[PDB]
Amino acid sequence: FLPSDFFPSV
Amino acid sequence: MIQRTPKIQVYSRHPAENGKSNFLNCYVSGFHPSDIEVDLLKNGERIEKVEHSDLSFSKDWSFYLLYYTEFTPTEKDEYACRVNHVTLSQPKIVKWDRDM
Amino acid sequence: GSHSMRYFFTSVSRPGRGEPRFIAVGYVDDTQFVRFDSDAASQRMEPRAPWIEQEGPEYWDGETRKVKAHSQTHRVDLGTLRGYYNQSEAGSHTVQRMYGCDVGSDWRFLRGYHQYAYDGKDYIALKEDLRSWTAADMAAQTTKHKWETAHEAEQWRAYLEGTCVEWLRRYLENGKETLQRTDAPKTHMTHHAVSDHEATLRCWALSFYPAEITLTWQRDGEDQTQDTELVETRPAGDGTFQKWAAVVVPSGQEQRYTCHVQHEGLPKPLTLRWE
Repeated sequence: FLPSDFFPSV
Repeated sequence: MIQRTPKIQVYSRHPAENGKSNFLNCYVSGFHPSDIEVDLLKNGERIEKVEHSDLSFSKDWSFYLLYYTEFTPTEKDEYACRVNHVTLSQPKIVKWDRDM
Repeated sequence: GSHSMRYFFTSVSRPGRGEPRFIAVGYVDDTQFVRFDSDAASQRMEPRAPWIEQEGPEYWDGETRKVKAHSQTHRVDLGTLRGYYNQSEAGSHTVQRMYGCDVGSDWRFLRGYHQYAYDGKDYIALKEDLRSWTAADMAAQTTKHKWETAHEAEQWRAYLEGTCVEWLRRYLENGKETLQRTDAPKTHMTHHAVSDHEATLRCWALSFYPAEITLTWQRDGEDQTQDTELVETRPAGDGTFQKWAAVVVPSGQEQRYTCHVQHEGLPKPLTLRWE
């Protein structure tokens, strides 16, 4: 199960 | 950028026995960047129905792929993997050795 | 035994035309269970193991939505990174990300990890404690200040300690027949008369799972590395693994050499000896 779309960009 | 040259193993899925069908594997690993050309050869010529695993990578970020196809080993047919990559001046060809 | 769930993302810019290639693969232990490939026709997260096909349409819809949103964040990253490093738009570049969670043999959380690379080198990674970041260079430093000031680690920890472990457990249950099964190496030894005076012994381990294994030669009950060759563990193509180790030996002295095989599927190590 993937993480939701919470990653910030670099 | 980093450039790492592919390691190559060519082997069958199962013990090779003349007349018995089998799978011919070419396992390329240790490479970067990911763009790579891999053919399987029978007697010097491109086999055309060749598939591969999905791109993945190890802890050191270097990539690996498995290319495979169905084949029937034979006493005198020669099989080989042919690999090209930026790290390579020329296509590398490594002959299948059934002992390995 | 111990378990893990991991995802590997690769994103490769294509300066000639069009948008980055993005490939995700998901694994439980050494079992790939999903993939996405932005060049494939489905434009969906697809199954790669039978037990995940038991998830219904809702699962596939949601995993597809998330993986496509992830591909976009990597697309942005490639543009930003090109600028951090002052690179031209002419070259192809690569982002990689791998993250996941481990659980012990009792299925309790052991550790989580998130790592990020640009062009094949460490860039930024989460620390063991899942609370702060490690930057490799001054570009990654810029990223790390950003992510700390915005407490980005809390969400990563929430996922890796939380949802990752719970779903890992769910897959371990659903895919019991295979994921909680160990396949011991099938072993044998071959013998290749190299030359008149020296022979090569090859100790084979086949069709084993998981991939972790140790192959070791002894001569007269002592470890031997000299004149030894050990190939890198390799996929059989059916979800199991292969490996061998060889030694070159004086002809007629075969009997003093033993091959020792350790693997999780083996109650005791195996010992092979040419006779």
